[PDB]
Amino acid sequence: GIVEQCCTSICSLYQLENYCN
Amino acid sequence: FVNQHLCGSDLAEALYLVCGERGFFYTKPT
Repeated sequence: GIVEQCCTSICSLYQLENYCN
Repeated sequence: FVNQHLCGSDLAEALYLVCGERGFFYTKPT
């Protein structure tokens, strides 16, 4: 759900704050 | 909050602008 919530919806840095190693 | 929508590299970017040195894995290429 990173391209389906970003390309279609918006990704709050908080949601992308969980895609870091 | 931030209305930033992005896909493909655009993902690798938010990821790149979101963390950076922390590291970010982008599953599924294209």
